[PDB]
Amino acid sequence: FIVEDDESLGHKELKVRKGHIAKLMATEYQDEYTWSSLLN
Amino acid sequence: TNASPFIKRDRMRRNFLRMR
Repeated sequence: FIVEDDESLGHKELKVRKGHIAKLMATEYQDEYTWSSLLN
Repeated sequence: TNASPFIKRDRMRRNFLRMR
């Protein structure tokens, strides 16, 4: 998991957020993100 | 505390259906 040091919200944070993993959940239960489509 | 011994998934899928 990548981390940017700087943050407008402050201290230090990993870049990935709740919306991305929500989209991953939606694509899994679709039955258009992939692992590669997160990588790009 | 809740301490999360167990977790739910589709209830949250539904919560994001209302959120989006």
